[PDB]
Amino acid sequence: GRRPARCYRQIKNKPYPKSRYCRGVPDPKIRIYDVGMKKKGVDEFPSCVHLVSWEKENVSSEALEAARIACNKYMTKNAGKDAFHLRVRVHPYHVLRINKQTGMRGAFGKPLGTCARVDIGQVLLSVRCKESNAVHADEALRRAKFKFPGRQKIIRSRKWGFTKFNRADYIKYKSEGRIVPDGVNAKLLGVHGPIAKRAPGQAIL
Amino acid sequence: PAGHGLRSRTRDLFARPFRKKGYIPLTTYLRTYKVGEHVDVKVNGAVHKGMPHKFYHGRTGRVWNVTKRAIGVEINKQVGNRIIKKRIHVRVEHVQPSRCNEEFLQRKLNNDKLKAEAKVRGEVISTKRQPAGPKPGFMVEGTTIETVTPIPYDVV
Amino acid sequence: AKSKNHTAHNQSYKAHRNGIKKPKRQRQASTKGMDPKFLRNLRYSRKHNV
Amino acid sequence: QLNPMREIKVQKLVLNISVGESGDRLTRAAKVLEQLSGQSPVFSKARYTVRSFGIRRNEKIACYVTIRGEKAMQLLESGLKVKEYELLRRNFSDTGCFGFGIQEHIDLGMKYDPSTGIYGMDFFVVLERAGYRVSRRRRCKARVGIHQRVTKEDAMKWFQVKYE
Amino acid sequence: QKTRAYSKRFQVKFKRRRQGKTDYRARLRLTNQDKNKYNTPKYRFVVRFTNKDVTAQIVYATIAGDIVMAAAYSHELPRYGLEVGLTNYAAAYCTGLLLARRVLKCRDLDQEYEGNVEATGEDFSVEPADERRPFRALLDVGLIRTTTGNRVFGALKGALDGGLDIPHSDKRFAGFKKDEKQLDAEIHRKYIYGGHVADYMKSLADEEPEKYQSHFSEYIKKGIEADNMEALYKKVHAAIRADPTKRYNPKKLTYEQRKASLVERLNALNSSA
RNA sequence: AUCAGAGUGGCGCAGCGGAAGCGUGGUGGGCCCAUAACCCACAGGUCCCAGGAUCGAAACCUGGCUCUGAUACCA
RNA sequence: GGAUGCGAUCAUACCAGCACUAAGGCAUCGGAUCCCGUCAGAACUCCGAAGUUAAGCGUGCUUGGGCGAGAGUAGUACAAGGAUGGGUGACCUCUUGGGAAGUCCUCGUGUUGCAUUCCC
RNA sequence: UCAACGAGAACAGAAAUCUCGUGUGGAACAAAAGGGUAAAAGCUCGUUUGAUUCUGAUUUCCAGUACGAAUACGAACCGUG
RNA sequence: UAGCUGGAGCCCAUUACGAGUUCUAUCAGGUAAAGCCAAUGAUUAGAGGCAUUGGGGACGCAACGUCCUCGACCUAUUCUCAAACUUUAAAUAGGUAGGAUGGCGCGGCUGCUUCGGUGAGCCGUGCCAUGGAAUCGGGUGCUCCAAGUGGGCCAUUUUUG
Ligand SMILES: [Mg+2]
Ligand SMILES: [Mg+2]
Ligand SMILES: [Mg+2]
Ligand SMILES: [Mg+2]
Ligand SMILES: [Mg+2]
Ligand SMILES: [Mg+2]
Ligand SMILES: [Mg+2]
Ligand SMILES: [Mg+2]
Ligand SMILES: [Mg+2]
Ligand SMILES: [Mg+2]
Ligand SMILES: [Mg+2]
Ligand SMILES: [Mg+2]
Ligand SMILES: [Mg+2]
Ligand SMILES: [Mg+2]
Ligand SMILES: [Mg+2]
Ligand SMILES: [Mg+2]
Ligand SMILES: [Mg+2]
Ligand SMILES: [Mg+2]
Repeated sequence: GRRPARCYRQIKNKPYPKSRYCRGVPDPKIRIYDVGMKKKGVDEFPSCVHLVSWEKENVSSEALEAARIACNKYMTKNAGKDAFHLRVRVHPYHVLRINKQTGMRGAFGKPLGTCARVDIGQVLLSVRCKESNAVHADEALRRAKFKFPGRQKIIRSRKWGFTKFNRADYIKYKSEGRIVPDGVNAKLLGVHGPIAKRAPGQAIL
Repeated sequence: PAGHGLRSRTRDLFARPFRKKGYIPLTTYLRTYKVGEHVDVKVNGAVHKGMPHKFYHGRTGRVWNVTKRAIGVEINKQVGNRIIKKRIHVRVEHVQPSRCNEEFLQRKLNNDKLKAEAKVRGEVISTKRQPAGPKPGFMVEGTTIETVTPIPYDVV
Repeated sequence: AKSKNHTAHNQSYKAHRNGIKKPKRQRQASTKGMDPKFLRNLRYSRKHNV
Repeated sequence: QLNPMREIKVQKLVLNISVGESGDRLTRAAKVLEQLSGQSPVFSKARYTVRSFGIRRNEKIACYVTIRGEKAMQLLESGLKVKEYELLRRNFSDTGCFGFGIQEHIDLGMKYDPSTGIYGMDFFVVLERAGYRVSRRRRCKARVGIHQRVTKEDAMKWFQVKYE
Repeated sequence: QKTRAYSKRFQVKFKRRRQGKTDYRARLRLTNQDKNKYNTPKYRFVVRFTNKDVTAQIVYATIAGDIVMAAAYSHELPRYGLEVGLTNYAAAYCTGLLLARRVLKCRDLDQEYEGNVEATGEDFSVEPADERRPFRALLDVGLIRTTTGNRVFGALKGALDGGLDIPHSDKRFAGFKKDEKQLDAEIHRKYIYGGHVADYMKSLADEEPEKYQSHFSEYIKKGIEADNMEALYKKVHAAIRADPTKRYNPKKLTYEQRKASLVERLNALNSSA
């Protein structure tokens, strides 16, 4: 089957994506990235926990699928399947090659599999949930850590949900009526646009 | 030949700049060149006649000849342990006047004036530029002083 | 047996042994290759100088 | 506002007859269209070679003519008498103009001067106001201002309020 | 109605192209001097027609913009006698003839190059007198179609008979026979003296009592019968040769008044229900 | 392991861009007491799949899938 | 404050929606004998002044799109040189120097040459 | 002025032909790829043979040799307008 | 064969002429980074709208009507990317200039150029020009004759399989 992953751990080549040049690639192991509930709104799940890469390396598509399931199955059992939203933050866009009497004559490898190029301080997995269920968040990612090769940390987000606002700033801007919801995202309102496009409680300066 | 064409590797070098394609402004055609001026070569993608080879792009030479529609430019090219002074003709669209001695002429005429001017007075001065040297002493008025200190490390 | 080899190693050292020579700057530069119409006239002007 | 330069007027009437053949069928469609127009028609060669209609590329299949002047007004209202001077109200383009179709002989002009059949035809007429030249002249082309354009609503009224 | 990406990638054309008044392919090829002449300007003999006037100019190219050597108009013909028909073929000959004479007087050579005094239908070229060749200009026709009988070629003949050297061929003069490949000097001369208008004056007043009234009202107003073309134009020609020579728009609002009005619109909308 | 070949009617096969057939088999009448044989008609096609160029493709290049022959030596 | 002919720069000049304009100029506009031109006097060409500022044009407006600039991003990313520097390594650090880019925010929306002409 | 899109017209539809609007090229330019081009370098029409003669110079290759190819003049004869 | 080397010289020389270097001024670039909420391409998820009918069920005694359903499609967002993508855009490195081989006046030449002393250039004369940034220093400057070599290998950095 696959080689031991150590053959492909270190980032050593320029990116080699599938293209009109690279074809005949296999299909990646991971094909679903947001599992659990991706229908809840911004204001519901405010606490967020991340699993962050801490050394530059490749992460295979299989390893990234295995981590998804390990995190999913755990977080389901304790807090219920509707208590969390798991999002994979890395996509396997890099192709790997394999060179299978004949020696190093014409040694350019044919494609093997797919992997993701990760760097220091880069998020691998993110989970948003209620503050109460944060424990099953902490352990689910840690249980997922053992599916990844390198070094990873579990850093709790200073922001709200999966949005770019501090919990401090989002609440202030929510109570002031300056943030309109979107879904998983929030949309702060500014001082620009045509005046008539605003609803009469939403025009601000 | 011999492994590479005339316009090999000129994908980015010969392209026009972004939103600056199409029409060539009339200023390029109105500039007049004289044997001895300095000219900077930069190719125009649109004009496929009179083009210089890609080595001459971004180089500054002297005018040595003028025909209709073309200027003879004079670029040095290092080949081994020597410098060959290559002589090429490029169409006007591919050259622009240089400002490599803009300053020299303004300083030259400035030099002559002061030289004759101080000669009306006692006739010894030195019109030489000087590299920036060290600052003399001076007193600073006591005002608001803001302390700065190292910041404690924030984990995020 | 692998008989193709290329490198620029040592070549800048060889180039700079006897300097990167520049050609001598000359008063009365050469007119070879200029516009023949211009050059005939310059020759004729000099023929009839007093 | 009711400025007199704004009076709506037909710039052209175009008659189209599509056949899908050549030789004599389309040639006789030319004569009915010529004798209806009073001017030498033009043929329209095909494109894309759609074999379901049996047409090749660059082979003439249609015949149209673009009349304007008093021949247009005389010829237009005869077409509208055939339609009993009413239209489907979906017949009006969003921009400014409208069309309809008939079965030939119900106009005025004898049938078998050449022994030529009943060619149905496309009457398509385009309205304008004064000053549409500014988008059609060669020097200083420009968009006709919005207020000088004819909308579907103005064509609706032009049809009903007068002209009949 | 156009997307944001459309505007970001958009390139505008040269202004005189957007406004649709200059053909830059012709402009480059008209103005572009050979580099081994160094400043010798290429003078353009610009001839333009409005619906109601005729503009003529001798100009040459500069980086700051063109520079007029001499300008003339047909609305200043009433000075020399012609009152009506200031945009027709004959007027163009008068406007062209006027421009030639002014610049030749302005360049101090009109004595040397008189042109020819009696306008002839023949294609004319002035001789290289001696030591001072005649002034040279290029006909710059603009955007109009160059057609046989076009008035711009009426203007061309006037300048040639004024004493200018303009590169030309006779195939577009009025009277040229596209099927016989020869010039008809008689038809050309009739057009020069406005006789082609005269024929249409006769043709209406006979078979059209009212079309002759409305269609030539200013001619009739001033007492110029169709049999008074050759006489009347010749005088205008000889005359020209003998003497060639507050707030209503709103101002932009300041910063304060835009911010003033914007506060109102904001207060109005927020308070609007 | 690479590479040549070949995928078309139920089956075996032909098809040189305007472009679908040969044998046999199927279906309905006839002949016979009745079957075959014989006679008269009738109906058949994801042209292996996905592209791409092409007046215009089942045919021409590219990729994918399946059957067959091949060459793989000195140690 | 306007305009035309020819232009320079070639978006602060473009795009979208709107609103308005004294004079003069442009334009729209009337016609088809003539030159010319087309299926078609729509275009183009020619002759014309009966009307209209409706359009073109010009100028202004918009918490407009774009474009331009500024501050920030950020001494961050990166990167020249040095270390018998740390670390198993990936990588990172210090020393001597250089130093970006989007989001986000604030402001702005042309300048002008030659010739002839209009104001009032 | 293209690709394409919107709105319309007997048979007529997803698709035949016609009409108006939008249209920075999203089309086309013999062929690979890249670059280039919008009153063009694309399309249609007219007229044509500069795909001509003479020998030098220069650029790419490079030893600063030859060939191939290209460029800018000189001296002619023509095309087009 | 060119490069690198020796030998022979010769010609000038602290006037100047330079330089594997900086400073001043001025050109050129598309790699690192960045971007995608900018074109091309790849790619995750929702949210809001909506059709001239991609499809139907139900209501349509009808339709130039809809509620759902997978969804196109439209708008504002969102995760993640690119050796053979890119608006932007470094650090290092690249080119040119920093006078005596400069400037001016006068009067001549031209068969080139101009409407034209109009220019372009050159010639002769006569005047000026505190030497026009720092640092360092005699020169392959010129020429000839010729040897050996044309298997390389190693280290830090960038980098392909
Ligand atoms: Mg090579
Ligand atoms: Mg060879
Ligand atoms: Mg070889
Ligand atoms: Mg470039
Ligand atoms: Mg060529
Ligand atoms: Mg070797
Ligand atoms: Mg032209
Ligand atoms: Mg049977
Ligand atoms: Mg039987
Ligand atoms: Mg053309
Ligand atoms: Mg060669
Ligand atoms: Mg040797
Ligand atoms: Mg590159
Ligand atoms: Mg990169
Ligand atoms: Mg960027
Ligand atoms: Mg993108
Ligand atoms: Mg530099
Ligand atoms: Mg040897």
